[PDB]
Amino acid sequence: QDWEQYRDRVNMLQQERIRDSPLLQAAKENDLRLLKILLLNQSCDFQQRGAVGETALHVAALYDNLEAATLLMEAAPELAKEPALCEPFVGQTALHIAVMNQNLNLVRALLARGASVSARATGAAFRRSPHNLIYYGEHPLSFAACVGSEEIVRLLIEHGADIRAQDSLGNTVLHILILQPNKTFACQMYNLLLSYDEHSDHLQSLELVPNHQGLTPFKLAGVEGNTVMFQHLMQKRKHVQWTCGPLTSTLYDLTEIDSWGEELSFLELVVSSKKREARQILEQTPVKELVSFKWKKYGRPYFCVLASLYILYMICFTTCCIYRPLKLRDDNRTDPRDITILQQKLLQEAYVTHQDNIRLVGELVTVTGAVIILLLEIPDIFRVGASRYFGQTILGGPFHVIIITYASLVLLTMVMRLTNMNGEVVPLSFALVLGWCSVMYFARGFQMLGPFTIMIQKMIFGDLMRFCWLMAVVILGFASAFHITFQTEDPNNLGEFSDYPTALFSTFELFLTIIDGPANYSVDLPFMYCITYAAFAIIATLLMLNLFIAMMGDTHWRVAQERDELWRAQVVATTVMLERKMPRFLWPRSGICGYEYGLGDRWFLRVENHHD
Amino acid sequence: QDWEQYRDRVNMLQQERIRDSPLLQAAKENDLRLLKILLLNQSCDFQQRGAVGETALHVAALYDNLEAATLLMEAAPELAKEPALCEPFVGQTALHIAVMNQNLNLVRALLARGASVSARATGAAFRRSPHNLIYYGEHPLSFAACVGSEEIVRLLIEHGADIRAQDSLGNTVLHILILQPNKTFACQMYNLLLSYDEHSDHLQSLELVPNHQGLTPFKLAGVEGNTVMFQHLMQKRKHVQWTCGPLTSTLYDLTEIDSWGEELSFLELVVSSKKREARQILEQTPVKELVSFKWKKYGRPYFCVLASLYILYMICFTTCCIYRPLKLRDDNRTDPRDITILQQKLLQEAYVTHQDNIRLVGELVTVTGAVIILLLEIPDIFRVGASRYFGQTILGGPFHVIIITYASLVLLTMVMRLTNMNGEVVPLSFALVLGWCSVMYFARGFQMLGPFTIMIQKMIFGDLMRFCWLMAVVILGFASAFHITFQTEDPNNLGEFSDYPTALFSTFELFLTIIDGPANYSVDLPFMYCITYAAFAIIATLLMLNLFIAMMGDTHWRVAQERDELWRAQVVATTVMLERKMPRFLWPRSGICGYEYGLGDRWFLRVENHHD
Repeated sequence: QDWEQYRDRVNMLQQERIRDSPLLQAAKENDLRLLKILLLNQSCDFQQRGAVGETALHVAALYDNLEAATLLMEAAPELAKEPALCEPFVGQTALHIAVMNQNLNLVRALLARGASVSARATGAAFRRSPHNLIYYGEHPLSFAACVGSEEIVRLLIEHGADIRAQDSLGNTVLHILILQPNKTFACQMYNLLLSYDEHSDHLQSLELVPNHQGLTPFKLAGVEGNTVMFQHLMQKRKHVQWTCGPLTSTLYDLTEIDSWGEELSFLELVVSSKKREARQILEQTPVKELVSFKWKKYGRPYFCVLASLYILYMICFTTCCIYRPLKLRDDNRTDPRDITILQQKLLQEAYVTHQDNIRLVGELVTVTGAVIILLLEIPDIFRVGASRYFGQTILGGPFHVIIITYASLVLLTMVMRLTNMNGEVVPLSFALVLGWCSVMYFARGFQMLGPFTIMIQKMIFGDLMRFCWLMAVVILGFASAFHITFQTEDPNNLGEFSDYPTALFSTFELFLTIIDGPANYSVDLPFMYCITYAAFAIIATLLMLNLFIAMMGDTHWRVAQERDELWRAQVVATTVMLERKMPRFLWPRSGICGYEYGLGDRWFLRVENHHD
Repeated sequence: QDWEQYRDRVNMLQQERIRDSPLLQAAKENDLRLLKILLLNQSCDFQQRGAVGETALHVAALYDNLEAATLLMEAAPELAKEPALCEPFVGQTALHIAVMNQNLNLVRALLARGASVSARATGAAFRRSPHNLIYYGEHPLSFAACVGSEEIVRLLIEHGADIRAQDSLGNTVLHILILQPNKTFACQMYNLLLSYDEHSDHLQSLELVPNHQGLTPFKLAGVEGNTVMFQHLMQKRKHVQWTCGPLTSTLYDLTEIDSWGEELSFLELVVSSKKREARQILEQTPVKELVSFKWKKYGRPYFCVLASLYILYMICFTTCCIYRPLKLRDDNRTDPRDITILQQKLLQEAYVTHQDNIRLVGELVTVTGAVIILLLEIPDIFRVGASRYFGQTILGGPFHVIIITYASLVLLTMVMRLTNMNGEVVPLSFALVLGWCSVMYFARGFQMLGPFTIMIQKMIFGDLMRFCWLMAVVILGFASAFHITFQTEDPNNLGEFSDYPTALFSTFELFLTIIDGPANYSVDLPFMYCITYAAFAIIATLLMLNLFIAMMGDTHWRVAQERDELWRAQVVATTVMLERKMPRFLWPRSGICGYEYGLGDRWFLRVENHHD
């Protein structure tokens, strides 16, 4: 059974146990005269509870029932200190429900009886999951902040709600307010929750408090892509120096944005976030002015020096493939089997030569330039986690599949050499088409080339390989039918389909109109051919090819804002990649320091504005 | 004569007979002094009636004439009990007209004289037809509900209007309110017509009353696509269990939506509806949450198990086509007629062999896997009606034309075998291109492949075969003209047009630039060729091919909301198809039952909401 069906059994078995007992019946129905009578003559022992394990008070708080609840607490005093007991509702007190329904008079009535305001609702239906429509945390202060009920919030603070409290994820009440969809009402709640944090310096204050995955709520607003709360959290960390007319020289703090950190860099988490909304933090005014300084001053020359060291690396690898030790075919084995074209095989003659030692010091460049690649990718596998790292298409993406499989095939050819293995062309041909299609990684400068190579990377994953599947259906229907009409025939005349692997290959080529129509006019092709070929030509190159241009040319102007927004986020991911790797003998820390211009020890960035 | 012109003769001959008699003249003109005089001295016998057969009262009610009507009823008492008599206006009383014009004081004056409120207007102009701008039913209560006149409605109820009455289609007054274009004013009328239905249990109440085609008005609102009345009819059949903050766990009844029925399944009628608006019932909140549970829990694994049994079926059919009994050409008949390519013919050697018995148990799979297909399509022909079933493109569509013509051609080849008929390639080549283009049916999972194969199915019916017709015009103009310039010439040099069926085929190929331009440079082609070929190349592959991409690439982004909405409705039609076919040892009934969680015997679906 699914967990979705398992909780539907629970949320309906609760409704059976309400109807079975007349106490929980009248609790949700607010029958005052029944409760004044049912609690006199041997008032029932309240171990009789619901199916989840809740009292009559959790039922009478699940519905807006003040008078039904106060008559429960006067007769039975010990109900507000009682949690629900089922496994997806652990610890949900009556206070956790009265807060959610914004029932003002009930929370006053629960807290005056001494309800625990620090009870954790550790149920499996309260945790953050894609099949839970809310994530409001565990504590009732975290429930009050997320329903936007500011009167319940400060009512809890007056009775001892701890704003520094963390739930099973470690999310404080500020982490949870960022995760809410109602973004514009969480900035007003964030201002309210700081003014009751007069207490200071216990653990880096209320805001810089980390998660269990290390995310401070400033750093979480970048991962989540909460640009509304991001600008709110920046108001504390900017200084307006002067206003000379329409100009405004504001001075951002750039301490929690910039890494001087070890591995929890803020800009690493934004660009590598799975959330789609996170690519808008990279356009916010202390960040956009920062990563445009890192890129243009340092990142763009260091990426173009390093792009031409890789073009010179591949142009050194082809010439050591072109020049390769091929002898002269020392056999008469081509005299049998006249269908064989082949000539010279391979050599173990890197030594007895003059111009194969020029080649040898160009093969040692490619061997010790593809072990360099493996020493720059494999320690970057284990940092991200090997599954996120190959699928981002911002954070490198499927150019690390290519650059590892390139450099693997250069090292296979090294083992194809030195052991005199024959089929050395087979990793050389794959390394050449992958080593050059890895030069296309370095279009991540180059606004000219930038968004165009994302569209290649996007039309190859969505739009080509949904056309590819219904190519294979068509070029197996016809390829297997062209093989049947010419199985009868003589393959010296029109031998395009002489074999079943070649009938698949000739029809795939015919599907793209590269190979011409198989036609010999000095002989009589079978009449079944021109019927199948009339049908093929209409399906293949009227319909299926030109509809592919429509799929291609329609889903292209859809992704026009989105292929260009994804390139601006791909330049940021390139800069952040680069500043990890190349040492600091290179990039001095961004922004102007603060102990020379003595006000602090922080590293500020100056931005001047213009009031339109 | 058309019926449109025949009723225009009627609606104008009525206007002649008004002008001829001075009584019906002054009835529509409201001349009070004439009617007080024309009814004294031998008041005219009112068998004198109009051309339709109406009295002066139906004329004086067709126009808003109170005082002209009351002077008719005082002098002639017996006029309100008199119907119109022409064949497209049968039974239309004066009450059927005064109700339509919302004439409040006239309906009070007719009913006080004892007008029949249960008269059926059985005219041929009142029936539901595409050339009738209204369908308001037969009874005057059905006329009052459709003009939105709530005061006339309850005035009829006080005098004995039967809300359970049915017209010649069997439509009750609730069936007719769903068929109205004025949808938002029929929900207010539907609330009014239930409160005068206090009487209960005569025939499953007012709402569940069936049509003559079996449609209850709940089930009719799904066929018609009346999503406004669909949500109104669902308010009676949902239970709101609890509201935990923004959550709402409502509990839908799922009795009239789900089939536990025989053949009148609600979701069958929605997806197979000819109405375009019906595909929006599949996005309404008790239905969208239901068919997404049936598909993802049961429907999607059962459709992917059954899609790979069909890929293994076709990949078993090609290998028994590739391997097929071809001998060695035992004749020297290729020594005459050197234009013949052919070699080996056919064999009756499934027996004397070792590796044709492996083929034989793979041909018996294809024979007894294409009689299975005929036993799963032919009893599904007669249920829908053989003409709707092949044209829906949601309800299978033209993948049942293909899967029947596939399985017919496998059984032809079985008769081409066992009788030693020669041309066995001719049904084998057609079965291969149809058996594989039937694998493309199973893209009805697979959101990747789903909407793309509808666009193939849509650009082949609208956009290709309107380009195909004006291909055939062009590739007959030029093919017949390329044949004429080369009829003179010698076919050993440039024999692309050596015959008139090959000139059509070479020009069709030239139209698609598959075959190259026919050009021999060692001989002088006729000068008339390069003039016709310059014209062809401009019309064929500048204009007509690239304008086809424009037709293809323009009508593609038009159908983008509509190819994707039509795939969500095609997954629902797949689920509903599947739950008929595969037995219930498989799909337990959807939704949670009701006698274990004892409140009824109905099968509820729980949906929880989130108030934004």
